[PDB]
Amino acid sequence: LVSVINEFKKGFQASDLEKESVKVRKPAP
Amino acid sequence: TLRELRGRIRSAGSIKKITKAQELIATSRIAKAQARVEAARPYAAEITNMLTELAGASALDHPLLVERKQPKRAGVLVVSSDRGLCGAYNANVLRRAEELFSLLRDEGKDPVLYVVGRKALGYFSFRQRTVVESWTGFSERPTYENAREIADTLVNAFMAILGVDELHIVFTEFRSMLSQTAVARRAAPMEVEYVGEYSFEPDPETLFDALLPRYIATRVYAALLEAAASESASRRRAMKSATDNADDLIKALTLAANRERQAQITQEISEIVGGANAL
Amino acid sequence: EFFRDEQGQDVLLFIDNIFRFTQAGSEVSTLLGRMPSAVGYQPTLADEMGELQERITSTRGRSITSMQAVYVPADDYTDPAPATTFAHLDATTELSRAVFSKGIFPAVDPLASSSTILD
Amino acid sequence: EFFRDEQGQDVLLFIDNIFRFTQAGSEVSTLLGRMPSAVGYQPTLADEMGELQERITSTRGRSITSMQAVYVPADDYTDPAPATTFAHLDATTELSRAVFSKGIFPAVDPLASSSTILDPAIVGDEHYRVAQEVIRILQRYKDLQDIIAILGIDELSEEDKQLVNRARRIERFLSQNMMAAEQFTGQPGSTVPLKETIEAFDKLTKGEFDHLPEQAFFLIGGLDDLAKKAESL
Amino acid sequence: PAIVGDEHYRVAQEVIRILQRYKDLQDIIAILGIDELSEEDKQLVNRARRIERFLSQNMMAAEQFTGQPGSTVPLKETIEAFDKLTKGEFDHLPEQAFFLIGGLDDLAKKAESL
Amino acid sequence: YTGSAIGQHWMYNGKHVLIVFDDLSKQADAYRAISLLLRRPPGREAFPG
Amino acid sequence: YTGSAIGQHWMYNGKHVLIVFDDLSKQADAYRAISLLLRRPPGREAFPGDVFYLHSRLLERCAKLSDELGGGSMTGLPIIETKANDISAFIPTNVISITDGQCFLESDLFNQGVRPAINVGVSVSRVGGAAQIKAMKEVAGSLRLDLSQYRELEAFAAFASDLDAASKAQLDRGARLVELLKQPQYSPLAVEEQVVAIF
Amino acid sequence: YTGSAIGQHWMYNGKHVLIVFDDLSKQADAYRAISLLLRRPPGREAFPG
Amino acid sequence: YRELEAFAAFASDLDAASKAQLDRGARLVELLKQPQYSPLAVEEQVVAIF
Amino acid sequence: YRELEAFAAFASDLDAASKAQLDRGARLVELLKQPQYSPLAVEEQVVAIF
Amino acid sequence: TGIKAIDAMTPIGRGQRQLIIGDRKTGKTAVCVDTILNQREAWLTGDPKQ
Ligand SMILES: Nc1ncnc2c1ncn2[C@@H]1O[C@H](COP(=O)(O)OP(=O)(O)OP(=O)(O)O)[C@@H](O)[C@H]1O
Ligand SMILES: [Mg+2]
Repeated sequence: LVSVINEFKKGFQASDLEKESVKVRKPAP
Repeated sequence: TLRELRGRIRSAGSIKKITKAQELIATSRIAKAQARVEAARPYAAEITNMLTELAGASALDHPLLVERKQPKRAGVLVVSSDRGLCGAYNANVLRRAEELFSLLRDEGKDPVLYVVGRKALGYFSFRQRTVVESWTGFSERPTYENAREIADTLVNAFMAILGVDELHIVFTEFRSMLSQTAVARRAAPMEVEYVGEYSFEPDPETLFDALLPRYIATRVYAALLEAAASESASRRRAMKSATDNADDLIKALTLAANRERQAQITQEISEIVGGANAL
Repeated sequence: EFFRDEQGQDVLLFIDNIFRFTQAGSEVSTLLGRMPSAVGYQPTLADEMGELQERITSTRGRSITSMQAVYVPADDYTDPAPATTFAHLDATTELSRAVFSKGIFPAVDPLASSSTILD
Repeated sequence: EFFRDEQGQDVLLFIDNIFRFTQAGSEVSTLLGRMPSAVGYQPTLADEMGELQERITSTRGRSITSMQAVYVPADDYTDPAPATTFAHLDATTELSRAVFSKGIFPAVDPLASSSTILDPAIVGDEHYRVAQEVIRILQRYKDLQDIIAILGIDELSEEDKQLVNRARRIERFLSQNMMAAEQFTGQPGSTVPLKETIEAFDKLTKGEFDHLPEQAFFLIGGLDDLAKKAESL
Repeated sequence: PAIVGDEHYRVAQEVIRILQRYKDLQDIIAILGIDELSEEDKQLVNRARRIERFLSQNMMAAEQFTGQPGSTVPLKETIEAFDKLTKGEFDHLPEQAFFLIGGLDDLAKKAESL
Repeated sequence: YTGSAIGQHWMYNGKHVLIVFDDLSKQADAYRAISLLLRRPPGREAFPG
Repeated sequence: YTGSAIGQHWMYNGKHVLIVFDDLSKQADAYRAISLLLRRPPGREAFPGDVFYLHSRLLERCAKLSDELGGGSMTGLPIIETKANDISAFIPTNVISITDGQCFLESDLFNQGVRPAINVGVSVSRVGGAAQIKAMKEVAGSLRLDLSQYRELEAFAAFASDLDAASKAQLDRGARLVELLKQPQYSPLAVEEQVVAIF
Repeated sequence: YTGSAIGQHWMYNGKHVLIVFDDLSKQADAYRAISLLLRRPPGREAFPG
Repeated sequence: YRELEAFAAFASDLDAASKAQLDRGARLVELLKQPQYSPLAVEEQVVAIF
Repeated sequence: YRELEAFAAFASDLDAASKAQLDRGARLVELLKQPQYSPLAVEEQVVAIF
Repeated sequence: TGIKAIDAMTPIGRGQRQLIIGDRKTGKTAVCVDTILNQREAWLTGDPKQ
């Protein structure tokens, strides 16, 4: 029965936003 | 039925006592966490000041300041509590994280998870979403070491290794005792903010490159501290709600037990007088 | 009643304890063979309590006030004895050990105590 | 029974309230000198309910549908009259105070109500599967009531939190705007065919509607109306 | 203590104390969860869950309720085993290893089996 | 019953009546007392059927 | 008693009978009615004193007669309807203490999809293994106690996350056993199939 | 009552007495049995008035 | 609104619909609050409820 | 002590006075404990409670 | 009985009294009728011992 169970289990199919920033301290690039 | 009602009354009383104790402990820890949040403010202010100065002197070419030309991956650091009894804290944080994920996907980016706190790990595991790395055991009482570790991991992932072209932090702002709000901040790449109106060693570029990781670390530390404060505030609120519900439940169960006591007395009297009337 | 209607004096009738009046009524009813009411109390519980209480009222300007200690069985305010008693009681003063231990004589609990005239 | 036995018509026989039969028999009993039964009812309670009910049965070739309101006194479903009448009924719909106070009309308590034809051989496999999955969800929701009451849905596991959400949605979706309820609320009553309700509950248990708000399902009576009201919200 | 001896009385009363505390804590655990208990209370809950099952026994007359044969535990061994349990010497074994065993040797054998 | 008789007299004459019964639980108590004094076996909550 | 006598005539002739009583609570109600109409002073819950007797006198005639008396038997499956899931009422407990075992069909388990709804904790068959073929006894000897512990552990750990490996394995085994024991109506299994399933 | 009388004799002679009733619940049960066997009317928990 | 008050009594924040319902219900409850021996005619009730 | 019993777990977060009261109460409870058939004279009780 | 939950956990033996006890509509009569039906194979043997 164990052997049959194993061979069957082999063939069995299972169902299974804020932005962080640095202030550059100057007004323009 | 009366035995069950009395047992439930005892159980609800015990739960009421435990929840009241938790509420008072949370009230103490809210003050502790808020004091710790305020204690870190001077460091954040000063490091931000000198980082602004260095940026004024730096080339502003560090990778943390420039967007990747085609962004694909955006890491998300979801800060969550490591223990329950916090009401909607975890639910709010994870709902905002899902909102951020939807925003990222609508923009064409793929979110990759970094998580702090066991509850967030559970929530994401149930939904079959994998987490690159996760830390636990310090949302109740964070220390700068944990923030340093998180910041190092995030920054290294940003420099890369599959790597991430962006990174956000989703956590609970402790605006006040009565209110807390789940928010998301893009911690990198950082905007270079220009605002209207020094000497540097070894040079502004190397010093700025060594400073930016530290600035990110201290900002993540502040995020963790506010997360702990918000967690304790939500714990106080949820435990007061639980105590009130337990008191209402005790009232209802006492009323039911009294109805059943009176019914038992009346029924015994009915049986006795039925026997007596029949002689 | 004599002090009120004949001497024309205000009176203050203490009852200590009015549950024991109701319980004596129940015992007498059982002794007489009359079938018990809801919780073993006499069928005429309401009638007896009304006959005792309604006499405590003001007439021709004089009054009989009454302070009645009320034992509540099983801490049940829904029980027939307190339920019938409290339909007549206009005020409630609750003396508490918490207040007494703080030195605050008359020992009245400001919160637990209540009145129907505080309107 | 004249209409059944003699004229051979299909007969609908509505009683309201067949409890008031037994209650009447109780008073008579107290006056007839018969000693009281368990809680004051007549000793012959079961006999009288039998003599009344087993007359309502359907003879072989000729049918008499019947429906009886049964007032349970003091909301005590263990009272002898409801207990006696339970054994005589092919289908029972137990209305409850709890479901009533939530606004969920007809206030049918899904877990206590039952029928003898809710059997895969009679109603089909799909209907039975959907009904039993709904019952499973609702029973699991009932098992959590103390935890819901004390700590709220927040403390539950995710496998149970999702179940609680869709259980609330199933419970509210079992409500329907009855046509007899127009005189009280003003909304016209809706009728849901069996196929549509089976499909709707199959979809709802599987979670295909757990993104809509709870109020969307409340007194809506169908999938088309469900989507319409979801748009309304 | 004057009849059953000091050790027997102490062990029995400690077992009763642990079981009573566990009975009190069952209400809290059923809702708020064990993880929220005190660490001392959590260790005590584990000890109580092992003690409740160790008070079980495979009786001779119960052979047909369980299949396995009966067992007998001398009083000295019972006292010693419950002393160890209340002192925490067996807290590492799984709780299921304490069910229907009937002794310390049986405890060890079933723990090895698991 | 006397209140409802007074009211019914007006009611059948075409008048409109409003009857307040303050309070019917005290009538149930009195009827319970009468029934128990007549020794009619009581039912739920000692009330007769 | 009519059914018991019909069964007993076969029983004393050396033949095996199975008696279902559906439901003995309705016999108790009938006897209460008869007693009250005859004006016997009632006992508790208005039942007569003899109510217990009513059932024992009946259920004690279901016996396994010895070989001297023919070797016949009579198996009783009395059915009792409990009020509000209260197995601890008067008549339920009377019939429990008269009978060799319980099958406490609980509606909560029924609605969870555990059909036939045997509450393992409260149910028991004091005949036990002696009423099972040896294969069934060896395969499922400890099944009931294992399932009862599974239910207890489930109730204890519904809200725990520090579960050990052994406890998790026990939970998995118990869940699989419960699924194994689910069975639809009118789908009987021969005892060989049952032993394989429980194996 | 026998214990109370024995104690009362000492009590009135100027002596101090301590009386232990173990238990009065069984006193009440015995009185209930006597009263019910005498057909005295029963009340709550079948105790006489 | 009475059902929603329990939820909002401890929730940190709620949707716009929840807040609108809570405010409307609070105002309606204060509106229906009425002194004693001060019966309003039906038209006054109509205007007050409007 | 009876009100504070719930705080044995979180003793680390209580005020100094509360912790002192809890510690005193535990020992007072252990003091009221007493073995059977061994009554204490009033002087011994006074010293013990002292 | 043909039911695993009974033949495995609460076996019914010839001479036993097995009380099927439960609430309304919980599967009692189903169990009893299943037990009666499962005896058809034994009946078809023709042997009184079975
Ligand atoms: N094992 C089972 N699998 C599936 N359905 C079942 C099972 N057992 C019972 N049912 C169904 O559940 C309901 C229970 O009916 P049943 O006649 O068994 O109940 P009962 O306990 O005898 O109730 P009562 O005598 O109060 O009517 C019926 O729908 C029956 O078809
Ligand atoms: Mg049936």
